[PDB]
Amino acid sequence: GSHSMRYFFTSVSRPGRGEPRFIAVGYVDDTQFVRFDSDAASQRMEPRAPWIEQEGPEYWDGETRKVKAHSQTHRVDLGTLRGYYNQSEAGSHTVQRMYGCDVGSDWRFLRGYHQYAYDGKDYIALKEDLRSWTAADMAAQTTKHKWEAAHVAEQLRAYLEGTCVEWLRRYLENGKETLQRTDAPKTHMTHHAVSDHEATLRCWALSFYPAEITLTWQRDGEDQTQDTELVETRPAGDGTFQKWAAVVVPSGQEQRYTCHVQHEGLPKPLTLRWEP
Amino acid sequence: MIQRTPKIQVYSRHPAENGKSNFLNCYVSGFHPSDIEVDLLKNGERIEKVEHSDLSFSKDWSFYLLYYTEFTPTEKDEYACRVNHVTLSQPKIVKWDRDM
Amino acid sequence: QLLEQSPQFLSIQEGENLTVYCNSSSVFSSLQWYRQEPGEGPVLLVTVVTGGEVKKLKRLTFQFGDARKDSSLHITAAQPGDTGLYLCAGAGSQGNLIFGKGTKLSVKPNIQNPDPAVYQLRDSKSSDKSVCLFTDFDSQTNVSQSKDSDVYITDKTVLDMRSMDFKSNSAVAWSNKSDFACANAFNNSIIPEDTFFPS
Amino acid sequence: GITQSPKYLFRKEGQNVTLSCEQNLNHDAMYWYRQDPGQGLRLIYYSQIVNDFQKGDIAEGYSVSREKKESFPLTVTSAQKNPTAFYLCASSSRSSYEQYFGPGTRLTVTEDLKNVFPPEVAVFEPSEAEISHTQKATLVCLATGFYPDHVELSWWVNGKEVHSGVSTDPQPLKEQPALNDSRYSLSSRLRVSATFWQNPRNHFRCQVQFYGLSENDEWTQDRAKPVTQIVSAEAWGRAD
Amino acid sequence: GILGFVFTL
Repeated sequence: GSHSMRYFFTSVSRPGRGEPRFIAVGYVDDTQFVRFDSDAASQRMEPRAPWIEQEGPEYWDGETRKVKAHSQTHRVDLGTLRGYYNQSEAGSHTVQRMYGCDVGSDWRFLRGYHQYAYDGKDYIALKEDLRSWTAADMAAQTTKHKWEAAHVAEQLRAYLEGTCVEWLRRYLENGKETLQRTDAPKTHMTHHAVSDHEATLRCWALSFYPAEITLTWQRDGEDQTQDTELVETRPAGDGTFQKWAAVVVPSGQEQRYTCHVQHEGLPKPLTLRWEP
Repeated sequence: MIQRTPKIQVYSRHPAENGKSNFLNCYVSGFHPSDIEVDLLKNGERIEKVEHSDLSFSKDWSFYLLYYTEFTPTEKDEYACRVNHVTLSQPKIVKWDRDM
Repeated sequence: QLLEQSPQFLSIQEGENLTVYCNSSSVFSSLQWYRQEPGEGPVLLVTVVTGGEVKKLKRLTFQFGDARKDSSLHITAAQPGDTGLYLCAGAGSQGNLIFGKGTKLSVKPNIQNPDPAVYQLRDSKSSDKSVCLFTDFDSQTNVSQSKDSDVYITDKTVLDMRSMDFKSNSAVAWSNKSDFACANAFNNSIIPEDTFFPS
Repeated sequence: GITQSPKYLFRKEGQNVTLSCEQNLNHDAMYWYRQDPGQGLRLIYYSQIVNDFQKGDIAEGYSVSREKKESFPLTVTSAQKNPTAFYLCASSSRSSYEQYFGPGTRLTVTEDLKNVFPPEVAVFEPSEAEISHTQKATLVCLATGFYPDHVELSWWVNGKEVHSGVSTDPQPLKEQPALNDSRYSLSSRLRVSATFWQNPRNHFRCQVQFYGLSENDEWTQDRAKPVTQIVSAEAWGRAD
Repeated sequence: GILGFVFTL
């Protein structure tokens, strides 16, 4: 199915306290493959996955050169935003940037992203057409007028539609045994007791990849977010993911309830009900 | 300035069998700003060989990290994640519930 | 990434139209033309971005090809002052500009009434010492560099008296020697058979 | 908004030199190039952003620094045996977008200072025959024997600089196309009407500014030291 | 591979 490559950059100002923290991570799908951390001693782009270690010195030297360039840019950007918002100099602020591309089943371009946040809020985003910008506020309109006048978008369009797909393709064949797998969710159900009148039913999916999953609870009534509490998908740490979902039920008819699991690993969506 | 508290999940990498080697995980996500401090506790005491993943973030821009340590669960032993963030007036302890 | 310009040198007559091309294999998201005069920095002419687009500057028309892999520079009714070196450049994927090597344009004037002549001129502060001025010759006339090693001969240049609305080509030859005279100065050059050589 | 300085520079081989380039255009990105004989530009070094720089096509034997947004100094060390060139700086609002070029700097590195000479300058009066044949008078100025090729030529009439009727050679003559350090010659012409030439009151001067040695450089050959100086020659109208 | 050109806000 669809695939994606994403770079995530964070830069954090540490005021009357010195130079900014800069962290960059690259992903192919739900798998990290590179990092750079201004605070590490190495000052190098570093491998984080087995199938990228096979790249040669020139790949590492370029990636290192280019990520240090990004880091100075994000450094100037902290000072510039401080100014757009007349914030004083004693606060710690955050700039985050994301970019990359999705390919479809056939590995041809589907979608591109390039967006920024400041202090946790949307600041500027390239739009799905890759031709114009969405500024969230009038500070972000300054940025926008500056990047239109210097035609940033066209240049980003060539990279997103172009180079970015070529890299994802390259990687999708280097990391074939890792990246082009799917693990189907392993499932099972727990049953407790809320004191003594009603019990919770919890539905578990374990060691699946990639991360997208759907769990819904149904009743021979129908659907109910009657606290179907749903936890964020979480990493097991080995490459796979976990998720759970619980509905609360009257403690004498648990068989009315079914857990449906959908994952691109499952030939057909699983249905689970409580074996008493 | 937007701020958010971390969601905190504490769990093992594999079904917790006594006697069997495992990883204890503390997953914190949804938080802003990024500066965070997480310790893992054994019977109330700090565990020292704790590792973590690289700072990353979500679609909504909030951050996430995974803290983890190799361990071997036993019948008696008790574990916990302890979290400190600017949104919290008191580090929050969250206990390893070996089924929920 | 590569930008090929053609042709390297182009020499036309005042009044004629011309076109110069800049080609690549790869799409360029923006493109620029410059003109450089010798001993000077290139002057920026235009920036094009949209495929198909057409911009005008003075006597110049610039075009960006529809697939954005080519540009052309067209001049209508060229004038002597259009002379210079033309360069295209394009956005580089590593934070620079990709430059083609140039087209050198020379725009030669129409000499309405050519009167080719060679004059000896004497130094203002002496007996001895002189030079030979070859002057008022038509524009296809090529002046070649010296035969001997201590005869010195300059490139032809255009002189413009816009007061008398008048243009003339010329060149200058001199020698340290003793056999060298204005009759033989330009022996190495093909010279109009009706060239005036006074007594 | 881009300035390079100075226009002309001269150094003995092995004597390290730094070229300056400043801009108040507010441009993030800066570039250095060199250009040679009737040729094109080659990228030396550039910098997309402050505190960052990276190599161009011909980096070896050069260095740069970029600590202030407005400035991008280029050091020419005992490089490649390479250094005599026209050096051009440029800047652009962001990297990859359109560049604006400074006026450039002409750097010559000689083998020995005994090779530096000022120009001799002479003016040649128009001939009787041209005058009777065309009713125009041509003066020729010849600056000969200079090294380095760092000269600026100008014509003056009756105490003021003139531009109409002046054609100066775009390029100098190498007197000996073989040596890399041969001396040079340069000619210029001024044509005026015969009536104007034939007035004895009219004064014509051919002025040559030469850039050579400074006090920096001490000197011990027998001849006068070839410093930066103006050399002139003049002629006056001839009544017939 | 990350962008080879950078630009400021």
